[PDB]
Amino acid sequence: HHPCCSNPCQNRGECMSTGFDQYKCDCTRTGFYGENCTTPEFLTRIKLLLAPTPQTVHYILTHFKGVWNIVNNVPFLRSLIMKYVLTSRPYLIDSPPTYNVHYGYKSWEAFSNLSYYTRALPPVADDCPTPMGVKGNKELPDSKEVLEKVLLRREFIPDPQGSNMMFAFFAQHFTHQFFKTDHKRGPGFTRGLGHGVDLNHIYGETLDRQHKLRLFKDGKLKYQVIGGEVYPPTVKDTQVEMIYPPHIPENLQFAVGQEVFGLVPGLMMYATIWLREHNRVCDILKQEHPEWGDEQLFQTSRLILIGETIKIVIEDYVQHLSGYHFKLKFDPELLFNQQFQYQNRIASEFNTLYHWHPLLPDTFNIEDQEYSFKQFLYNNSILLEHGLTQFVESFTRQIAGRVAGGRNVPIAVQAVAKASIDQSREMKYQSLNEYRKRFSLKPYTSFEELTGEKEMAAELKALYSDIDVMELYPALLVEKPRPDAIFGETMVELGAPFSLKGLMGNPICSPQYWKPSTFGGEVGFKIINTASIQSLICNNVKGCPFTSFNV
Amino acid sequence: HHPCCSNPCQNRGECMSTGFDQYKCDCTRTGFYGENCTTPEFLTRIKLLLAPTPQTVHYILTHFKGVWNIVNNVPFLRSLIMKYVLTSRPYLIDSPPTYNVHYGYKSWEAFSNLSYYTRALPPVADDCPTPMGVKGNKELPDSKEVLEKVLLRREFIPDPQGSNMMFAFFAQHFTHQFFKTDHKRGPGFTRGLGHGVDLNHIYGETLDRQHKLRLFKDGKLKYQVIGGEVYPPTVKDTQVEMIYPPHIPENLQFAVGQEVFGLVPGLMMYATIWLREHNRVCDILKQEHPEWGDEQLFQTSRLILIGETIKIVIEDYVQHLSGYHFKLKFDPELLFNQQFQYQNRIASEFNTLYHWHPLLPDTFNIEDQEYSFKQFLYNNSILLEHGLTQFVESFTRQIAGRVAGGRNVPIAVQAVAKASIDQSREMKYQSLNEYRKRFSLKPYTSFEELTGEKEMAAELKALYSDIDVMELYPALLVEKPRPDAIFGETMVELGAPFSLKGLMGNPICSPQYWKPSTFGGEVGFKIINTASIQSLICNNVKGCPFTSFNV
Ligand code: COH
Ligand code: COH
Ligand SMILES: *[C@@H]1O[C@H](CO)[C@@H](O[C@@H]2O[C@H](CO)[C@@H](O[C@H]3O[C@H](CO)[C@@H](O)[C@H](O)[C@@H]3O)[C@H](O)[C@H]2NC(C)=O)[C@H](O)[C@H]1NC(C)=O
Ligand SMILES: *[C@@H]1O[C@H](CO)[C@@H](O[C@@H]2O[C@H](CO)[C@@H](O)[C@H](O)[C@H]2NC(C)=O)[C@H](O)[C@H]1NC(C)=O
Ligand SMILES: CCCCCCCCO[C@@H]1O[C@H](CO)[C@@H](O)[C@H](O)[C@H]1O
Ligand SMILES: *[C@@H]1O[C@H](CO)[C@@H](O)[C@H](O)[C@H]1NC(C)=O
Ligand SMILES: *[C@@H]1O[C@H](CO)[C@@H](O)[C@H](O)[C@H]1NC(C)=O
Ligand SMILES: *[C@@H]1O[C@H](CO)[C@@H](O)[C@H](O)[C@H]1NC(C)=O
Ligand SMILES: *[C@@H]1O[C@H](CO)[C@@H](O)[C@H](O)[C@H]1NC(C)=O
Repeated sequence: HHPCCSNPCQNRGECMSTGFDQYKCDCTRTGFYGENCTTPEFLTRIKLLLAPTPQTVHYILTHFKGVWNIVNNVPFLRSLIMKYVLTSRPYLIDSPPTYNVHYGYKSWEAFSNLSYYTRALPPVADDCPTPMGVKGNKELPDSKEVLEKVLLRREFIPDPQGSNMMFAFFAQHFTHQFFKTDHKRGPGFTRGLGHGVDLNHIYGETLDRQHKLRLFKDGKLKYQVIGGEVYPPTVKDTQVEMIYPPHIPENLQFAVGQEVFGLVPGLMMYATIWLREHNRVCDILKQEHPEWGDEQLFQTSRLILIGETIKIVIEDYVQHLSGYHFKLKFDPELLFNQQFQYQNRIASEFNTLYHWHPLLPDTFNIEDQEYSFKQFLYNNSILLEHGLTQFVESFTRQIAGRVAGGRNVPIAVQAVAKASIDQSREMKYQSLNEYRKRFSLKPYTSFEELTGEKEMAAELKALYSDIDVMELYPALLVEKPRPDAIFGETMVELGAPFSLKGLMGNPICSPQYWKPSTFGGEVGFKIINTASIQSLICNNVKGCPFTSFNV
Repeated sequence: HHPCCSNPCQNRGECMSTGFDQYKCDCTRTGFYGENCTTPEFLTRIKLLLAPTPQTVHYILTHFKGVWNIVNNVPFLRSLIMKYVLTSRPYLIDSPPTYNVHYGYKSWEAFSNLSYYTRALPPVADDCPTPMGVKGNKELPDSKEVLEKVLLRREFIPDPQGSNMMFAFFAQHFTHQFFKTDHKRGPGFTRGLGHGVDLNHIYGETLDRQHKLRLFKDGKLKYQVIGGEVYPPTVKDTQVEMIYPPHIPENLQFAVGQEVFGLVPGLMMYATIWLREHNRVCDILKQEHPEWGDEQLFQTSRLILIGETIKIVIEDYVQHLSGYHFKLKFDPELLFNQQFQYQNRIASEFNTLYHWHPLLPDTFNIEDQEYSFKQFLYNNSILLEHGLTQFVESFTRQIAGRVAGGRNVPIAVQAVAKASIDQSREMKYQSLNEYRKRFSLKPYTSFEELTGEKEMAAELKALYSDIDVMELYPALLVEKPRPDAIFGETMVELGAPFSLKGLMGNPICSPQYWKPSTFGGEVGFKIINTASIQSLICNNVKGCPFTSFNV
């Protein structure tokens, strides 16, 4: 079999076969050397003696409230710290990207073909004796058994951080602009050729689709008016392809950028909100530029909304997730004097870890009603019946589920959870511990260490036998969460670098774009720099209801 | 009309309309301020007093041979000097890219749509009172009249730098991998979506075309053997679409990566050489890795050949063009500690300036024959009759024409030269002096300063009236060349930043790629770092004839 099946090279050394039975490790710029890149240089010995654990840094940021409250009000000191946050792991993510599902070695095909998700770790070779390489049994445990024993929700477990349905649906809506799996090709392929925050889920992936969604007046998007309320246009009006079950009336077939957002009313809520925001900014821009035509109005509005999204994701969304007392800051200027690549390629593992199914509740509580999954799915009548105001007020109140900790995946999306496991194996993912080592984390030595618990650990032990063959996705869901937190260590240490790269890597954060002129002047620029989840709702939802990502 | 038509904003200031008759300049990070970004900051005033002129820096590099002899011999000093050259133009090139032919303002459509050539300067607005903005006459002079008076060749003017036909064909062959104009869409569109050195002119732009050219054995490309010599395969055998007149016999319809390379036997010479090189590398890699399969052998050979190209282009091709005594060096490690973006977008103006038609001779002298343009075009039988060895020996001896200095464009390519003028006007190029300021050059004050001569200057004066509305492309060809050089100032100061950006911006120059393991190990790595135009011919041409870019 392939000589690199056992993953011999440590510390991000690259493995290469030098024969049918022999491998070689490339230790270039790893800070290590030797046969397996395990012998540290003297400079490396120093760095390792002084590096604080991710648990220690998380403790500092989640304590000393009074101290951070002082820091958060000193602009110079806040910028300085946010600068460190953005640069404290400069080479975790490969940029330009390297491997994908079909290429465990670098190639021009892997680099140039945007239809692939990139890969943080190369796939396990096809001719390996065991699924994870050389360790474990001939076959991984039945994903059905893994699902039923440690993943499926018995009693509902609420998020201790108090995440609400506004947060859960925002997560779904935001991430599904760059998580668009091409199931015609396979789980390792994407339809999001932009590989980042381009707002294609609002404006459409292609120019053809964009032009069918546009009004071509005042730079605005097409819309309809139902009971005095502005909603997205219909499929019949725009000829925009949407995914709907056949029993859906044509007047309820709303057409938006993402073809699947008709699936859940929670997604149509944000789709409506963002559509209103686009047309709202067009009104502002037209007032600043009476001389501007439709095209420039539309494009500038798009850039501003891209800016608003990144602004919100960092200062409201990630801020809520982090649980830090330190106020994160969106400020591209912090990276101008730094080594940073303004480009991004979406990783397959970034998609996999973002399968936050436990976040979903048992029922969707709107106003006085408690809708089941069956009642809720593809039912935009619920949105028209209650309205955006009631949706926001209700979803702000309803708490979401805890992602880590185990046994909190709702029975409704059972097949989806099993698919995440199965497709991970299909894409030949390496084990949990390989991904932890890849992200400078210590490998788990036992299942009890992984779960911080005894019952599920024993279950996992009987299933996997070895901790070194434990899979990444199920581990993320059963991992011992941080104190009163929604996630475990692995989720954060993998998720965060992928996120900030995907946000700061946007071209509008590059120095030639980050100017008032790019956004139509100081007015358009300030729209971005003052944006929040609250203002987004206040400006576009009648009554201006209060909202947040916490209950 | 548009308020920015006069191009009021100086020093990379960005212009924006604020009313129907008012503009505003954005002087962000320009080092200037004021209404037109013309008032310099104090720190900026210092840098201006110290900055040496492009003429001065060129004088230093083309003189003091003894001082450069010492530098080239000591690797520490050579790397030090080359490091300065690679970082002398910090933000000359917008990366990520900005404008294109349809967008004179930053937009997501301009950034994400790879089918566009990007633009260093935005196009003149449609409703401007004159072709160049506000200056000049209602209409630019007739392009035929411009062509015939100052561009068309009277007597053949040989390049005083001694460039040969090996150079001229290498330039054409190499640059036509990223200069692939999509004439269906327009002159501002490209078919080279890789936007750089991907060797698509060898392997094909699309995976479909690539798979038709591949042998799928040992990683090699398909080929045929005629008279014991290795040539590319035919159109009939591969089903690869090529451009050939109907009368071309089946066996002379060679199939290569680029559809147009059958046009001239000089291009097929290099196409044949690179085809042999790929298969040669396959043989090397197969010996190193008996265990490797066809796919990995192909992909790794492609990465190696990409590296060879960049290596050769820098240390032989650009080295020749420069006329420097300093030996330019290809070493990606010199940028590892710098703020460099590993990405590229091909500029339309980079394409325009590379229309080096005057390079072409009156006849193509091979062995004892002197072929006319009519006889040379689409005639691969010439290549077979004389063979590769005679081609190299002959083209090494035949001198090419001078590009600058005026009146040296062969009448055979008359329509091509005029098309360069016409299409520049279609794409609404700004004037020569606007492009000189864009690249930190002093605007020409007269046509005599431009040509360093009186006769052509007088003809240009009558045709254009104002030096500030002189066009970019005709200026490059009539510009006063550097002393005993092939180019003028404007050609070098624009061409060099575009070239090095496209060469070093390649992903294989990034730290994660620039490793031995990427290229199959130290053996494959060495092939790149020892590559030369001489070694390319020596390894793949029978008899190993001497070759060079100078006669
Ligand atoms: C992050 C939060 C989140 C939420 C709130 C959420 C809420 C819901 C939801 C609510 C009613 C339903 C019915 C589903 C059901 C699905 N989800 Co999500 N999912 C989420 C994260 C994801 C992600 C990320 C993907 C990958 C999308 C892709 O690759 O196209 C996903 C994919 C899916 C798929 C694709 C099937 C497959 O084989 O991959 C289904 C079905 N699911 N999910
Ligand atoms: C760099 C040196 C170089 C050389 C030696 C060269 C030599 C020759 C040559 C020799 C026998 C012939 C027949 C041509 C003929 C052509 N060249 Co060039 N060309 C060169 C650089 C270019 C460039 C650059 C373009 C534009 C690329 C594009 O967009 O396709 C070009 C475009 C063309 C076109 C496109 C048609 C149009 O509408 O512009 C033709 C025809 N040509 N050229
Ligand atoms: C990159 O930009 C290209 C130029 O803008 C663009 O090509 C253009 O595509 C549009 C839509 O696909 C075509 O316009 C279409 O509009 C009518 C609607 O009334 C259709 O019915 C027509 O069939 C027509 O195709 C433009 O004709 C076309 N322009 C050119 C010069 O090709 C590309 O699609 C853009 N690329 C991406 C990936 O978006
Ligand atoms: C990116 O890679 C995919 C998968 O290799 C390519 O899709 C294949 O395209 C060929 C056409 O040459 C088809 O015959 C195959 O059926 C396709 N495979 C799949 C799984 O869809 C795709 O063409 C590549 N993209 C580019 C731009 O080359
Ligand atoms: C509290 C709801 C039951 C949780 C018990 C976890 C074990 C569930 O067990 C499984 O549940 C699936 C869906 O109910 C069924 O399709 C399977 O037949 C069943 O084996
Ligand atoms: C490297 O790892 C292999 C296991 O893959 C092991 O057999 C070998 O002893 C290791 N070498 C060193 C020097 O530790
Ligand atoms: C859709 O929601 C409405 C409430 O607005 C409800 O009356 C109806 O039964 C739902 N449809 C399904 C199929 O559950
Ligand atoms: C700016 O340029 C305009 C020409 O467009 C000129 O009239 C004006 O005086 C300039 N202003 C300054 C402050 O230089
Ligand atoms: C092609 O080249 C051959 C020499 O090999 C010459 O005899 C022939 O006339 C050429 N064809 C044309 C059409 O000029």
